[PDB]
Parts: sequence; structure tokens; C-alpha cells
Amino acid sequence: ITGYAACPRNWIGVGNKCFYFSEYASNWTFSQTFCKAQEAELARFDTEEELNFLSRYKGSFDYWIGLHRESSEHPWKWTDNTQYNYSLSIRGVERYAYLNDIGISSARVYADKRWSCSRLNSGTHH
Amino acid sequence: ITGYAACPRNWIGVGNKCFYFSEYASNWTFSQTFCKAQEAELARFDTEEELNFLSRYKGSFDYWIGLHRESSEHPWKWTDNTQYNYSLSIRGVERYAYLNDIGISSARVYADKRWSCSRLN
Ligand SMILES: *[C@@H]1O[C@H](CO)[C@@H](O)[C@H](O)[C@H]1NC(C)=O
Ligand SMILES: *[C@@H]1O[C@H](CO)[C@@H](O)[C@H](O)[C@H]1NC(C)=O
Repeated sequence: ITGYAACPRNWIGVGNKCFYFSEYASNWTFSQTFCKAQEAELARFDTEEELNFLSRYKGSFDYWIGLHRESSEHPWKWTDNTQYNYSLSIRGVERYAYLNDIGISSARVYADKRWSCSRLNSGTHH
Repeated sequence: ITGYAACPRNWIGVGNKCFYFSEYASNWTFSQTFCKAQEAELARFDTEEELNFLSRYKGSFDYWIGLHRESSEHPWKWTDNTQYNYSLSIRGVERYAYLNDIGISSARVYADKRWSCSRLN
């Protein structure tokens, strides 16, 4: 690592990331607009430590995450257009991913769910 | 691990603290020995943000925290011997504090509970 630095207020630090969690349900598009306005993205995990933390901290509520696909015949990608590494199953035939009770599932864009944002920890510098 | 981290691996950063959570239940003494061996202490909260994080991440399980008293007639103190600020009530007549379903309660030293550690940074 480069250094240790606290995530900003209302954000939670796990590994080299800072997570944010809403307590308000809205649609995937509104959620991604919000995340981008925080200089962040809909939540992305790159390690088991990070996925396990999201899956525990969410409690009993569904949370939107940053995986989506243009159709059921297109590849899953992150909101930055990085392709998904297909390391976990995703349930369903819909375009927008969320964490449920069991793991990752898919929903229509206009479903109302709480959301999480992530960003790499910048060490307060960017 | 590249770039910045709030905390070391297996710890979670909230404000100016790093928290650790066991998935193994033990008695309060065993828990505090463990936390000191990590250059840490049984979990201490100094803000609402920190307490709300402990109260959510614990889920449906009881967790030891760093409040303790010598008897039901003595003041609550942190494991560093710094007095409690009495900003939240604690239930019961026992000497050792834990987070339960509802808030903060007290138990005997030999009760088995998962524990949390905290440290500054
Ligand atoms: C998503 O939510 C926002 C805010 O309520 C609303 O403006 C927008 O029309 C919604 N979009 C969809 C596709 O439901
Ligand atoms: C606490 O747990 C440790 C480890 O199991 C054990 O050595 C010790 O006797 C226990 N103490 C009490 C008071 O139960």
C-alpha cells in the first residue's frame, strides 16, 4: 500500500476501497447518477473480503451494484465498461444486478432498491 | 494491495477508527487479551456514526465491547481505565458490557460472546 487514510464521513473503508450505502430505494439509473456525482460508481467488489462486507452490511434489504448488461445476450460489465470476470453466478434474465439474501440477482432498471457506491481510497488527495 | 487503505486486512474503517469482528465466541477476559495482542482494545465508540456501524454490522449476534465495571456500584470505564461518558444507558447489574438486540447490556465475565476490537487510525 501507499499509505493509510480514513475514508470520508459517511463512507466505510474495506481494503483499498471506500463504500457508501443509501437508506432510500430508487431505480438503477438514479442510483448510478448519484454515485457518479460523488466521484464514485455503483458498488464494485474486486475481492472476497469486499463482497463479504457488502453481503453482511446490506442486512435484509436488496442493494443495487454496478454490474449491468445491454441485453440477456450481452456480457455483464461494470459501470466503467470494464468486463465482469464471471467469478460468481448471477440469477435471472434482466439487465441490472443487485445483492439479495443469497448472492447476485438481476432486475429491471425501474425497480426500487437501496444502492451502494464504491470508489478507490484516494488518501484524501483526489 | 495497491493505493490507500483505511485499515489493515480484515479490519473495517469508520471515521478515525479501525474495527475487527470475531466469528468465534469467547469470554470477556479472553477477548480483551486478544484485542491487546493486536495493539488494540475491546471495541470503543466515541461517535454516533461509530456506534451505529457496530449496531448494524453485528447483525443478530451479541458482541462484547470494551466497557466494564468492578461491581454494580462502580463506574463504567473503557479497557484503558478512561471513564464512560454515560451518554447511553446500559441494562443490568453485571460487570461486562455487550451489544445485544436492543442496545447495550451487561453480562458475567464467563459468558460466551463474539467480540469486536477497535484501534485509532
Ligand atoms: C428513476 O427515478 C427518478 C427519480 O424518482 C425518476 O426521475 C426516473 O423517471 C426514474 N426512471 C425510471 C426508468 O423509472
Ligand atoms: C475464558 O476462556 C479461556 C479460553 O477458553 C479459558 O482459559 C478461561 O478459563 C475462561 N475464563 C472464564 C472465567 O471462564
